[PDB]
Amino acid sequence: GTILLDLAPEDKEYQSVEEEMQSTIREHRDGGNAGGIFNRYNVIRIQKVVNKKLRERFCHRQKEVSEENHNHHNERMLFHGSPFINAIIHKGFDERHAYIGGMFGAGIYFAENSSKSNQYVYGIGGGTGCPTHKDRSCYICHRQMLFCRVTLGKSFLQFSTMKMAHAPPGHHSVIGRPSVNGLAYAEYVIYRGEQAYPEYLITYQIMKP
Ligand SMILES: C[C@]1(c2nc3cccc(C(N)=O)c3[nH]2)CCCN1
Ligand SMILES: [Zn+2]
Repeated sequence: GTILLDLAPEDKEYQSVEEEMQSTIREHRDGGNAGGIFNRYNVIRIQKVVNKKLRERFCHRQKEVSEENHNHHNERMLFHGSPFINAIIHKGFDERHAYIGGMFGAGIYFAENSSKSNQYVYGIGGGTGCPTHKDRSCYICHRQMLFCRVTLGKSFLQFSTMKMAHAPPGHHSVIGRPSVNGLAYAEYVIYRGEQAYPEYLITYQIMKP
């Protein structure tokens, strides 16, 4: 199954992932209630997720989407936060765990901003926070998030709630675009687990300002 390769802090690949993560911290409307109060992370390690079977499923789907999208799979690197990160790195993303109540329905959701994904690391609205101290703004406990290859293909642009079970006809993803009366930041949604690969596993802490 899955093998985790350690990236060295001196390598360009580690430094690239960390800078995407650190540079995309945004101020959130909840004033940090969900993800905590911070302006920076302390990155503990960065591992590359290797899984032959998961990679094969992802690459086959990229070929199918490409055939339906003028020979482009339209891949983006995006963040994902979830309390089920262990299941994802071993079994892959799974749309069967997605439920229809989400803003864009039963999809798998990603963000270009790491601080958005940091809000979901411990669950719904940050849940009860870290397992040891029950603190959503814990500065001690190691959190984990993924920085994923996401196959978007033909994206359907959406501004308001649209509870879908699958991608809209003739499309492969939904992009929830920001709007004055809606989202502050874009969110990217897929409806098939094989349209995302959990490429990097980031272990980190949020830092006290
Ligand atoms: C609220 C919801 C969610 N919306 C997101 C928007 C951007 C990123 C993420 C993430 N997990 O990194 C999101 N997760 C709907 C599905 C379960 N959690
Ligand atoms: Zn803690």
